[PDB]
Amino acid sequence: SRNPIKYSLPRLIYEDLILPNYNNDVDIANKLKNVKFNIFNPSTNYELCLFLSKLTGEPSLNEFFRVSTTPLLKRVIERTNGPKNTDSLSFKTITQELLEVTRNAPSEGVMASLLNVEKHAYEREYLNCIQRGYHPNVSAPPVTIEVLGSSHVTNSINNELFDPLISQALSDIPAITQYNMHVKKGIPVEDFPKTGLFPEPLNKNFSSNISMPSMDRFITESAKLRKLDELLVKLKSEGHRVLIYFQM
Amino acid sequence: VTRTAAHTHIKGLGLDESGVAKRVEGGFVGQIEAREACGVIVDLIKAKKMSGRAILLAGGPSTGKTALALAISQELGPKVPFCPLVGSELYSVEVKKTETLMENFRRAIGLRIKETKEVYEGEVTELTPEDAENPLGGYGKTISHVIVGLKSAKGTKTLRLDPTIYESIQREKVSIGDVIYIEANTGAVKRVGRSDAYATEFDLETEEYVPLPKGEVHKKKEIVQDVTLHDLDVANARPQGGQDVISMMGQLLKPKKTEITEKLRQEVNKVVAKYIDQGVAELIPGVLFIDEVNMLDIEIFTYLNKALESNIAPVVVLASNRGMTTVRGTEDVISPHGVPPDLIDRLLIVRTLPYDKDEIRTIIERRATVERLQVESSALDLLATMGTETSLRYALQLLAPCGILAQTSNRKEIVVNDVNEAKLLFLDAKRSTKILETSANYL
Amino acid sequence: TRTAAHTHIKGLGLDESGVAKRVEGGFVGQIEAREACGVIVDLIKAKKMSGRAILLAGGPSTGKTALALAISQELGPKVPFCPLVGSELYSVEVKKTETLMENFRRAIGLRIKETKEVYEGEVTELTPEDAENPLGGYGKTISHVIVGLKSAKGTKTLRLDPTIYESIQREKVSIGDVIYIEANTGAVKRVGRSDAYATEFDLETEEYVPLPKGEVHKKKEIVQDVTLHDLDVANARPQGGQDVISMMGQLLKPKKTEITEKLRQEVNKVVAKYIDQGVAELIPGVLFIDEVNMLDIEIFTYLNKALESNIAPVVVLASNRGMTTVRGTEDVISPHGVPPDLIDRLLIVRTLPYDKDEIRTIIERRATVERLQVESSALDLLATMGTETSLRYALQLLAPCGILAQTSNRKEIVVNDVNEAKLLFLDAKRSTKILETSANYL
Amino acid sequence: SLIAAHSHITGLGLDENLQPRPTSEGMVGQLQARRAAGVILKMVQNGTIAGRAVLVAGPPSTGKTALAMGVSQSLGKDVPFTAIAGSEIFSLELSKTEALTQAFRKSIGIKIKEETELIEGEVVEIQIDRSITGGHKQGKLTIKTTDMETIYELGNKMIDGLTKEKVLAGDVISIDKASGKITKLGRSFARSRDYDAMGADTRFVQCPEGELQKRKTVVHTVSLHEIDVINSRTQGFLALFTGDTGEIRSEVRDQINTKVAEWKEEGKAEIVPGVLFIDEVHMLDIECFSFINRALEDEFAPIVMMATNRGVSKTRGTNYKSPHGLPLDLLDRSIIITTKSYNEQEIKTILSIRAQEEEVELSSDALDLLTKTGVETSLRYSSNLISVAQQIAMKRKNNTVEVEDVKRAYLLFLDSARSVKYVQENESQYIDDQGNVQISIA
Ligand SMILES: Nc1ncnc2c1ncn2[C@@H]1O[C@H](COP(=O)(O)OP(=O)(O)O)[C@@H](O)[C@H]1O
Ligand SMILES: Nc1ncnc2c1ncn2[C@@H]1O[C@H](COP(=O)(O)OP(=O)(O)O)[C@@H](O)[C@H]1O
Ligand SMILES: Nc1ncnc2c1ncn2[C@@H]1O[C@H](COP(=O)(O)OP(=O)(O)O)[C@@H](O)[C@H]1O
Repeated sequence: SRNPIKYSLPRLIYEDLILPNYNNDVDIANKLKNVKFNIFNPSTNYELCLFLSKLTGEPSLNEFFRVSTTPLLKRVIERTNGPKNTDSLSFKTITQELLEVTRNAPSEGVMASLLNVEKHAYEREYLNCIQRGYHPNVSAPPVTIEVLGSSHVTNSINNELFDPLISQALSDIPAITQYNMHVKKGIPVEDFPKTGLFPEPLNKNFSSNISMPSMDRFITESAKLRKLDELLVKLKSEGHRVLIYFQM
Repeated sequence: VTRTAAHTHIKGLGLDESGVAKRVEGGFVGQIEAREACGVIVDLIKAKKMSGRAILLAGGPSTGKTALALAISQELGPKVPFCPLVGSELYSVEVKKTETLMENFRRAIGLRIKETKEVYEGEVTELTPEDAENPLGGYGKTISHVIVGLKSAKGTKTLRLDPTIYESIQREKVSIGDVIYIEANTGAVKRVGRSDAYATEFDLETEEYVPLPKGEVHKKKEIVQDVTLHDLDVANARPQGGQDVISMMGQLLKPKKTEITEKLRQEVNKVVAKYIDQGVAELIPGVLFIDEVNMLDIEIFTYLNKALESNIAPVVVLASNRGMTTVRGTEDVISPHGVPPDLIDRLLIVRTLPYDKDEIRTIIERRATVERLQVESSALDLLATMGTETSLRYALQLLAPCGILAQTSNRKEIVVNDVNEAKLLFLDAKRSTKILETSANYL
Repeated sequence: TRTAAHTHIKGLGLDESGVAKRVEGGFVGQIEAREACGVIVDLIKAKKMSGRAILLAGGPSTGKTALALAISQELGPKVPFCPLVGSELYSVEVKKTETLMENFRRAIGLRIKETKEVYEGEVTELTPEDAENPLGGYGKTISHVIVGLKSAKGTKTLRLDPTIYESIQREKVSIGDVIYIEANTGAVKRVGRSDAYATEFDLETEEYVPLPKGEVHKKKEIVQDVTLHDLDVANARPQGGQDVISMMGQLLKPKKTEITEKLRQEVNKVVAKYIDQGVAELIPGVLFIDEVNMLDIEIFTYLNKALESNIAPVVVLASNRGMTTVRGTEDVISPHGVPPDLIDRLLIVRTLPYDKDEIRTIIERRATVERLQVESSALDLLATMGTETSLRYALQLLAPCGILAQTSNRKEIVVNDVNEAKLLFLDAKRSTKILETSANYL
Repeated sequence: SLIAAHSHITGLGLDENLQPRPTSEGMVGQLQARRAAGVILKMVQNGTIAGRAVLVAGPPSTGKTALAMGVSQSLGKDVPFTAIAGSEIFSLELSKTEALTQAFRKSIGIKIKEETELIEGEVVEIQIDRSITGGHKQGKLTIKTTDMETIYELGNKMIDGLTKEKVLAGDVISIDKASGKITKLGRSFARSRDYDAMGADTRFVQCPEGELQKRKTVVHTVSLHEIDVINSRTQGFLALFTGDTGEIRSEVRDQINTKVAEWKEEGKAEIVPGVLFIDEVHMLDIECFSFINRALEDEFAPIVMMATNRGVSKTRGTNYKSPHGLPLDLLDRSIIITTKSYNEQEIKTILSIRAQEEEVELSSDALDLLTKTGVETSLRYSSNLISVAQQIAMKRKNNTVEVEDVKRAYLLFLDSARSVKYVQENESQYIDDQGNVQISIA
């Protein structure tokens, strides 16, 4: 699938403004602004890193420089709940203490029922058996970019638009594939790629925007069939035998 | 039986074949010149040749300005798009009022498209993914391909996929024995349901069971779609439905209107023109009705002066009930109808006269016979006196308390004593103002 | 110790079922105002009323804020008290009506009692054993798990569900660690390692919590106090989930959002259901807004609406204005800057100004609280200064006298010290007089 | 629960022929206003028409929101009733028209019928198959009753619900098919060998007999705003409670209207109208009135009743004064109910029913003094004096409010006019409109 809108771009802008080469200093300025003059560099700002590690209680003093140099989604995906030492300025809130207890608490508990009113509202009003009402009219992919004669453009566009870490984050590995990687290749569970971060939809109806022809809309639009289905329920409940004659 | 709310006794303009307005037709009483002008612009819109043509409905309150807009909306039918609007709609807290006006301008230009679709559907028989050589190599995918065996009526196909379509396929949580629907246009798939070739009564997942799809697995079907240009602009501004990173990520951000650029509108217009020139698409211009146009300030009028000169402009209908009122956003500019003269020069003002007592009485008759109420002739004359004495809308909204006070006395007809009791219970604007003047502590 | 314009007042100081005695609790004078505050405190202690508003008024430097703080001290540290300025409602993230409703819900407290059965202690032996009939095609078909526990004068091994071993693997539990076990859920968690395993390695990140006291198995009835707004913000935001939206919103700025009435209705009905079960006890508190005259009239209208609710706590307002136009409108004259529709919904308390002897006693009490020594002549001169210029100006000019006394190596404040402090530091009237008589843009 | 202002009103106090009784259902007096409220209650209950604007006009402390609460109580359950103030429309995340459209669509209800299946039985064998990461889940459920044994197949949400509220293969459970609710009724097998890790004290219920699977038809009520937010985006069910529903597009609203009409034409769903009550509607811009003038002309519009205590005053957003604070085009399409002031007897019945509401016993002469001070001052002041007089009453250790207690409460707490008079001869101590004040007493 490709978007019909084509945003053409000259090659010269891409070679002389984005890609580093001998006649520009994109890479040198990137190193100067991200590495040498970074205020989280422990080689030049060890005091600030020690101050921040005393504050947050992080075990690694290189973590702030790692955080400030990586994008947001990559920070979200491999966020690991490492242990923090108790001799630190980081605290526990009242709300975090309510939230941490009620992770695996069952029903008929005070904290669990007081902390799960939205799921009680979900199962009270029968939200897993409601049909989808609205679907969008037009659906489109993002705008394609063509550069006439540059495979690096196509490689970068294919890398961004189809990022394997992001795509593996947004879905699951098949179970037989997980079995083949785990015990037939020796890869442990901790070094598996992160998977299943896509949110669950509300229903099975809300999982996609393609709506099948409704059988209920098929039967209810003809009133003769509506009366036939009205009488056929009590005819079947009577334990009967029925013949129907047609012409067409 | 039904529900009525100040309308739905109007079905159309009620004109003849030559455009002359009948006196009592389509639920209308009087307004012969206004209905003839509305018929003239009905033929102008149905000509589908003009852009940036605007009328202005001028008159007092309760004269039939909005009723004429619902009449032209019903006369054009549901095929031609009709966008009702109010002057307070354009003030958005997420985008400027110029962009809201342009979006409502583009939301009144419909489009009929005969679109072909490539469809792979059938019951899933096998599901075997082949793994990669180095799944932890950083780059690349976990799997190489996925073999899907699809079987429909009189056909059976074996499908070898990429990882990318399989991500959307396993996003729907399909399994063995479930019939799917692979739309090959966008890569989106739909879990149709379980098949009834296997068992039915052993499920807890409130499932639905559909038989095998008729025809072969690979299909090319024609679907007639009716979209607007604003939907195309929205779908290209916030892209969803592809099988890429941004197409996933766009469905989970919070929706928010953005200032759509003019370059995107040019590209959308270019691909729409190349759709029409291929014989595929058809352009259906419509009506943008803006009730209470005097609520707009001067900047929206200033942008309207340009937007009525654009080449894909719809037919705009404005309604106002001001005589000589200063335009909002200004202090000294005194203009008719609250509409500044630089746009009034571009308009075509249609005057709407008030009503007489007999017109009031037969309007009460039509609203009584629509609301399923039977009234006496003496109460009918009394309500005509109400309409000619206080207000037409006060006589319109006093039919239902009269009917309820008749029903609470075990009766179907409405008598003059019922109207007197409804006088004693409910007040009007004049009597409330009169009791407001001679008041102790700001009644 | 630190003192900041307060903390010499410990409650109101009323005797039993009667009047407020003269010099008790750090309060002097304002007998009827203390009586009104005491009977309001008893009304809140009755815990029967809702949506009862009281406004106390008077001139500046009279003790409205002191009376509100005495009310908060008389209620105790368990019943909630939410101090607020009227300027804080104008928030630019969320509408001010939602901010006012948030501070309405913040003054309603809950007393939740619960009994928790717990297991804790060091891990001495942990092994999951295979079943007697191992299933084919799988490795380590576990039938049950044996885990040994060890605490202070306590050692017990126990059987376990086999699914708990998966959480054991998720938690990285080995021999020598201390494990918190709750009964009805499983759900293992690790605190650290015992102190006997502290010095096994030279370099180690792992903390060494001491071995817990008491038996391995204990049942403690805990009591948790929470406000209704904490329940609202806990239920509104998503719980522990595996979606990318939840951990994305954890990392982003916690923007305030318009809490709907539906969530409040669900929280109130489940709290009412738990009250009818005898578990939770509802405690209403005090929302205190001083300088109420600076509220805009839309906030006053919502106060008119929301004072009629079933769960509105007691609202205490303070203002110092007289006939002054309400902010947000131009053509009304209203007492204390409060519109008359809201004025009809509250009870108005007067706070009378003080005299020479009350200023003397206030100055003496604030000198003794500050651990400062003052002469009687200096006390009389400070009383005359407070009468002549301002009581609060005599309050501010106590510590400079002490600093100038300790600069002269004296532990006593003398009239020369307060004369030097009067010369060095000016009041409002003398500053206005020097502003009127200068043409140098003073 | 707690005791509020409108706690004592439960209904409208009407006969079959809509004739109000002088003292019934907590309402006293106001015969024509209550008869008009019965008419508007019957016209809401009929559901024949839609979109009628109602004024409730009168002075303050008369019973306008009391009449609205009586209408809400006589409306009963299952009918939506959105009661908002005027200031909630102005928001920083929503336009005024969007907030009014949400307030309109919250008051129109959709009653949807559904066919569910209740499965109750003693479970026998639970086989749960999960992958290595724990994401993919499938399995089989074997349940039985006295007469029927039947195995099943488990979905993902079924296994997630079974993992919560731990089933131990012998506990009688009940599953709702369409609601997805898992309820463990108790334990019937009484297992002997048990791992002593849980604090399980499950009740001895019996194994159910008869049919395993039972069909049931249920009905649940949802309103149009909920379906709009649910169909708006991917995680709209969180936006139900967070209120992060920012300007839902018109395409969603018209498609939802079309789908709701399609549900009505098939007999699956029915449409119930409700009441949108806008308290203090004069606190609204002319934009809001101009939007209401057209939004009342739609099919999916509720019956709107709005209250106004204001006289001929300035409409907001304009420069002219209008009757009841509303422009004449909105006053044209509305019907006015005029509420009158009270005599001594109606105030006496109001104070008696309020004292009966707070379970406070009042003396006859004490009630006479309360009626006299509710006649000369406002009614709400004498109503609010009751609770503090009761507090002074058991502060004297007697459970009967005497004349001295209410006299002490009248002395301790002041009226509007008494506060105005007390300020007006002491204008120097209070901050005036110009900010000038005299803090020094000499
Ligand atoms: N010619 C007519 N026939 C029947 N009803 C009419 C006619 N003209 C006006 N009305 C009624 O008068 C009311 C006011 O009309 P509308 O155009 O909606 O507002 P306004 O006239 O104030 O702009 C409507 O409810 C409509 O039903
Ligand atoms: N009755 C009193 N007894 C002792 N100190 C008082 C009394 N009233 C006021 N004060 C003192 O006066 C100081 C300022 O009073 P404050 O409450 O700020 O006045 P206002 O109520 O006008 O804001 C406070 O630090 C308080 O300690
Ligand atoms: N007829 C009545 N029945 C019951 N309570 C009443 C009645 N009239 C007045 N009240 C009481 O008086 C108070 C004032 O009513 P309110 O609705 O605020 O008047 P308004 O119409 O001015 O808003 C309410 O708290 C209500 O409890």
